[PDB]
Amino acid sequence: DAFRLIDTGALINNLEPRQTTSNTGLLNKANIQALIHGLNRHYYSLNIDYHKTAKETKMLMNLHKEQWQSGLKMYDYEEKEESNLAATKSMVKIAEQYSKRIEEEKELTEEELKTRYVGRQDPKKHLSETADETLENNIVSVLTAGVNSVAIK
Amino acid sequence: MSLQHEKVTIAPLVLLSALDHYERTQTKENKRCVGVILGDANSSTIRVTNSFALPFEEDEKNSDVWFLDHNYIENMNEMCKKINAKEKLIGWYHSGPKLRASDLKINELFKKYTQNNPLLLIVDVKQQGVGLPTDAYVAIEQVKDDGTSTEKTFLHLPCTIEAEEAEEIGVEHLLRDVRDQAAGGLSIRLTNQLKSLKGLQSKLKDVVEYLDKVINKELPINHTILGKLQDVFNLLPNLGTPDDDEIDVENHDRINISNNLQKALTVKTNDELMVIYISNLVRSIIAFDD
Amino acid sequence: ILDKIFYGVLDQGNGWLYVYETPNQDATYDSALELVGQLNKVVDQLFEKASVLY
Amino acid sequence: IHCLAVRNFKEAAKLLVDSLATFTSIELTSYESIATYASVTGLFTLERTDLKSKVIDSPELLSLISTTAALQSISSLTISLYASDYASYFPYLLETYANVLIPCKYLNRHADFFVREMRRKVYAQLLESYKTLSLKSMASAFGVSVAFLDNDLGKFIPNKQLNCVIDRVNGIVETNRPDNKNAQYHLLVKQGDGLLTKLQKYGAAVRLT
Amino acid sequence: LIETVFVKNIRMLSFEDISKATHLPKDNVEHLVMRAISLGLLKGSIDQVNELVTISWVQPRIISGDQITKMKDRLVEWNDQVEKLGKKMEARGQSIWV
Amino acid sequence: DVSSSLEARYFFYLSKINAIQLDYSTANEYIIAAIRKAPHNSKSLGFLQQSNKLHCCIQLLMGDIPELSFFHQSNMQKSLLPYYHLTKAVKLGDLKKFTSTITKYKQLLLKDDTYQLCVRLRSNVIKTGIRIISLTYKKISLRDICLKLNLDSEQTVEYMVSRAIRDGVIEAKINHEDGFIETTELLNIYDSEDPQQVFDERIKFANQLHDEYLVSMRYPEDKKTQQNEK
Amino acid sequence: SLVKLFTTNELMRWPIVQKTYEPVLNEDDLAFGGEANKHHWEDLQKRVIEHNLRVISEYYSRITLLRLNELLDLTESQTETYISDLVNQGIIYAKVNRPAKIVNFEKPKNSSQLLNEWSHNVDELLEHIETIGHLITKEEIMH
Repeated sequence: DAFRLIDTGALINNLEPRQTTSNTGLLNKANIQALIHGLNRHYYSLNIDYHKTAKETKMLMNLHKEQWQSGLKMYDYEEKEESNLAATKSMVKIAEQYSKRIEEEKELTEEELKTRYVGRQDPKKHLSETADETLENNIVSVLTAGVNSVAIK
Repeated sequence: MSLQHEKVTIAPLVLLSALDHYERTQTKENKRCVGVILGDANSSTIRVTNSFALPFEEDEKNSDVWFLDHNYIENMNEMCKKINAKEKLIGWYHSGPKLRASDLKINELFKKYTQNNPLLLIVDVKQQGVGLPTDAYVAIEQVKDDGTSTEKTFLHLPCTIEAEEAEEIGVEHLLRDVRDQAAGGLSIRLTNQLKSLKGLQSKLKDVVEYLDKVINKELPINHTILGKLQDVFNLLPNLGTPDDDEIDVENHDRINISNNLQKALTVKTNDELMVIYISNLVRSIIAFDD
Repeated sequence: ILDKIFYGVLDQGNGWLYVYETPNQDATYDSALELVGQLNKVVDQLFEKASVLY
Repeated sequence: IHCLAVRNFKEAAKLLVDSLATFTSIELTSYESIATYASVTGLFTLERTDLKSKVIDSPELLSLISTTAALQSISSLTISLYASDYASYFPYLLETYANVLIPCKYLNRHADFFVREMRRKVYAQLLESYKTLSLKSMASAFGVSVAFLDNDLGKFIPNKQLNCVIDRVNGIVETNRPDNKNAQYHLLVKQGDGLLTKLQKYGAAVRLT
Repeated sequence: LIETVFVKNIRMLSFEDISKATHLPKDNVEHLVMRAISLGLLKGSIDQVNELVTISWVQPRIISGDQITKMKDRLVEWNDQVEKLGKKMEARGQSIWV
Repeated sequence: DVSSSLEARYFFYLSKINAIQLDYSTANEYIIAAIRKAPHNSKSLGFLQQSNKLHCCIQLLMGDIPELSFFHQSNMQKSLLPYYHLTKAVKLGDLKKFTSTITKYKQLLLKDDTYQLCVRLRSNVIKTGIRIISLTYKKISLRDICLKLNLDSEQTVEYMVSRAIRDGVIEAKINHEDGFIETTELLNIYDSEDPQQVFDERIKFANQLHDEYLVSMRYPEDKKTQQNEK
Repeated sequence: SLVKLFTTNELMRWPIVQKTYEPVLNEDDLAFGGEANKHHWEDLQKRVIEHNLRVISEYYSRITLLRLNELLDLTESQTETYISDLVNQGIIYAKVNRPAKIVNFEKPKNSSQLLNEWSHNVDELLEHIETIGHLITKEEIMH
């Protein structure tokens, strides 16, 4: 954060409103109580924006070379088998938590059902989550594979 | 002077620092800005933290004549320690667009400073490339097996990044793009695949015209490239092997898990079909009553 | 061999003994068997909820 | 005894082994009858490994030793299966029908079912451990003749519930039972065909109303 | 022996092909392969029962105008395999490149 | 916008015409569609009997052979009594059993105008009989078939198989200088590329049910939210 | 030259070795000469015959049992007994077939092993071409 002291005579005269001319409203503090004691009685803070070029955006972004080596490299399948193995065991447990909830689910107010017949931590949604996150992992494995078969062959 | 060299990791700060330095000296329009380059060296990966400008004049009719202020550098290094006392001299950046044959003479002068063989880090100021828009070279002196005398010649080192916690988050802090050149969602990685396939296509094509140019543009027989070219052929795939059959049997396996994972989703979406219908069933009564 | 304590098959079409140490089964593929079973479980109770609609 | 009266012998087997550990002689048939039923069901459901460990982890069954005609026949039959010598099996298969299934109230309904199922089971175990058999060595094994055997086999193989083929030219029995990943696939697809089907109908039905 | 494997797309030779080319009996054709691998000129595995030598490594050796062209051709052919596929994939899933 | 009675009827009609054209694979798919739309009620009883009559008939035309359970779980046994005697007949391979069934119940079959479809089943006993014999013995003499199914010369039996494997019913081939019939099945198709093809199809089948879920779920929702009931 | 035979994998047979070190080392003591130390000359031939098998395991994945008899200079009965002892020690694994069409020296690979190798091979091609591509530019400038 950047700050700038306001002159001795002015604070007494209450020229705090003077300091809010030439903006349209972007104020938001990141601290109070140490920040807010100095701010009223000494200084007025300034906002910080950050400036970049479009060349910098690429440099910042690339922390990899795996953007033209990501269709010719990937992980070894032993780890993929660890992840897929873990995923299926989990979905069976979550399906039991989800069946238990839908013993009812016709009694008004969703929230009460989730406490009583455990639906807490939303197993319905939870099972869906594990399906999405493993479903994307496999599409990558394929896209690297098929690029190798057809490019090389 | 150490020969300890394998790789070059580059702070994002360097690339950017050198981009502005070029335009603020105002040695541009086919005139080079050459500065010192600062960082750690005497380790396999050469770690480049920072760069400064040096006063430099480039005769553009003769790139083999230049101005370098030798005194200044000694002055500058004292200031580099204030910043960080692991910064020491490790080379000098060039502003691209690529390696030149006037660079060896400039490299000479930079041997009175560095405890490591002077680095030449080409910071491209136009941002060309299919990885990081940097090449790295280092000057190494080696005998040639063809029958000619000892030359000093620039061997490439790969370009890479690594970064400090402060720098890396700052990068994201500045930036706001969600980036199709790194991973993410499914669509984002679909962009990376197509590019990688085309990246092999672009680079393999380059080797075809390089073999032809040695015997039809009279480039010299460079043994160092072609030995690596031969090891590509030894490690190259084959067909009709039980190795290549095992691949097919693994295709079966993983797709089946995906098949079942897809079917698992469908169960869940059919329950939400049914819940909304319970929501529909209630709304019937309310409609009748009003 | 019924014990499955080394592996192998007893051949009386020629009178030899094949001994194996070969990989047999697949764990990842095994667990798929339960996952179809679990999805078949959930839909029985789904369909009790859906007979409140018809 | 109710699982015994119906065709659920997986459930009956668990109950009737427990009846050895605690029996109750109030309103309930004899300890020798309860022992006989345990043996019958044990053979039905369990093959060698499982069956041997059941009657070796059953000391109570043993103290009762065979003290009636029904009990002999089933108890002797048990020994011959899990010992991997079915020489005596085929004559004893008759005796057990005669002295257990026909007299009992709860197995006469299954008298014919039992012998059909067991004829598969005993052959399967020999075919499992043998990649090849000769019809003659296999005929000697049970204590049967060559031609008689083919008939029994000719019933089991089309339902494809026994997985074997018989070269009648060479005389050998080949076993096409998959003992690899192909077996696991054969399980999976029929469940997943049904999964598909179950969702197609339940989903389509709620949209319409 | 090293020459033949290198210039062919395949990395396996029949022993009958070795027999002709080095003009040796079938006993010494097998010994020639053993000796070569011991030397570390070729690497792989030997089938005497499919009568193949299946190579995984060639020791780097001389370049010559002749050899320069032989490797060039193989890259054009493999360039074609890459190029036409990427077009199959571009035509496919057109709606999704975001 | 069609009612689900109309949809039940539509699919049932196709199954009739298709069966007549000697399509038994498309007919099978559509007759199962028609039944799942229809209720369980005695309201719908007569629609179901005609449907089940056709459903048994299609399976014997394929070589698929209906379940015995299917008659027993329904209380439709007496209506379906003539198809139950055909089911046992084709399975066993006994032409003699078959010929009895079609003479015993001729009148009933001819009422539903499904008798035409039923005479084509005299062929499927013979073809199903050869598939059972090729399962049971890998290699089998020609003469042994003639005894079992009560057929003529071995030359005749040769012709039955040559035709029968053009559809692929038997999945064997005849050696006429070695004098046996050798079947081609020895499974382990999981070492072939076949399951790849299969999993693809199930995945697309799932995708199609997802789509139908999307359009239908929101259309009645949309009517209620627009409609005033506040 | 005596130790060189055994610190490399080379083609050797026992009567090339026998001929060279008999007139030399029967005139030296310890492991030669005598009537009790020629049962140690006996033991050496076993080790040479064993060493041939170690070489053949590494290079040949499959060789014919019949050919192999020629190399060791032994009959088919004797050739087998030595394969057993080497598997017993746990240096290699092998499987012999008694009716003589193959002896295979290897322990057959797990499915996962096979697949690991084929992935590695592809990765290494990508690395080379990547570096080569940056080096073509340099060669236009240096020419």
